[PDB]
Amino acid sequence: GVEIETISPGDGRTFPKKGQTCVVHYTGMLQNGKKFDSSRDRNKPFKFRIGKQEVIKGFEEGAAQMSLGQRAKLTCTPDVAYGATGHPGVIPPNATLIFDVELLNLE
Repeated sequence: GVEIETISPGDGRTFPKKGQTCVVHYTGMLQNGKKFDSSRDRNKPFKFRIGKQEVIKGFEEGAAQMSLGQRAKLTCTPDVAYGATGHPGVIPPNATLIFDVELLNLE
């Protein structure tokens, strides 16, 4: 499943809850070698609810186990990611994901 590595630690207490609006900068990279997307690059913070499933399952569960103000690496396995078909046109077949997550503020 999901495999968190801490980059820099946060508060170490206030995790995301049911119904909370997570506010996050990010940059998404494929299995070894190259990046595919970035929220920082586009000049706008990204907003997603936990529990209501507005995003992919690995992004929703890795974020929830992280702390407020934490920077961390999410090495999510393909079964909890886009996987065998992948996202048509966008995300290729058989791909372990690597996320550069930074939890700005819970709301």
